[PDB]
Amino acid sequence: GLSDGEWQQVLNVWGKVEADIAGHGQEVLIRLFTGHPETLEKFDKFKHLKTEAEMKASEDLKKHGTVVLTALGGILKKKGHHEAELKPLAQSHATKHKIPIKYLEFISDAIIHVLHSKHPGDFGADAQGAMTKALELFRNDIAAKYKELGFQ
Ligand code: HEM
Repeated sequence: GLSDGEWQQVLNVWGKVEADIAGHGQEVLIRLFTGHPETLEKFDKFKHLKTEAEMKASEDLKKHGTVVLTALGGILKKKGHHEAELKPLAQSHATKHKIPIKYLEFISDAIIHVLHSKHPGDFGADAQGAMTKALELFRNDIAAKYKELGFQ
């Protein structure tokens, strides 16, 4: 549960992402894969990437970063009223991709890391608080659907 002022902060931060969605999406995924190499094994289309240079050179990885962040941005713009947008993603991630909730924690922290890396000094403590709360709400509503499905 976020206040109006917290949502305003989230959507202000998101404007930074929308100015370069592919560059942000690429870096989020590279941070996830290099920090947590087990996550790469869930992607049949990226498992061939052995080095970070190959990851950086991959145009399909940048494409997928755009898909991921476009979906997250659509959810965030709903300011918590995201049941219809979140349900299919929870279902596909539990039943088809088999993504444990832990990996959603990993990517949430990766988003925070990338925002500080690309905007040092321009991602303030209030903005980090609100973004963190928004990602926690997203993860928590997914977790509820995972529990319904019995997925661990
Ligand atoms: C911010 C969190 C995330 C968002 C918004 C997101 C969004 C999406 C979307 C929109 C798709 C395509 C449609 C679909 O299959 O439902 C996708 C595919 C996928 N997601 Fe996620 N995702 C997230 C996190 C993750 C994480 C943490 C992993 C794994 C570590 C992951 C693994 C996958 C895989 C394996 C695919 C299929 C890729 C394919 O082979 O082309 N997702 N995701």
